Amino acid sequence: EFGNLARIRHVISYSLSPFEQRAFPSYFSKGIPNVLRRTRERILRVAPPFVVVYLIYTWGNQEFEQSKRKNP
Amino acid sequence: AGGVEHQQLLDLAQKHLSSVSRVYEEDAVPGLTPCRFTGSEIRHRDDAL
Repeated sequence: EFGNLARIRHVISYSLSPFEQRAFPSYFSKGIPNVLRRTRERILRVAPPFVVVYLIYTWGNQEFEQSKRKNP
Repeated sequence: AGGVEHQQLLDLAQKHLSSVSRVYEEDAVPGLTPCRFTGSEIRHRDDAL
């Protein structure tokens, strides 16, 4: 509930009207580097398990296909 | 305003303030430009008050 959540002192905040400012201010020119930075920060934690299970999926499919084949 | 007469005030005003400048220094008139009103907020949070 608003008004009794925290004790804040010596903090000033400045804003604008939504009619006084652009909706998309420097969208691509500041969005492509920031998305690239977040990607650079998170690929080494996210991607390699998915790459490993991609190789597990492909290996399992080819091993199933080879076990289908009649051994001479 | 009050117990004054306009002619005596004019005679005193002439005899004293007739030497106020009217002439410019750099001859560049300081314009009084329009100001842009901006809808915004400012919030200084001080809970000790």
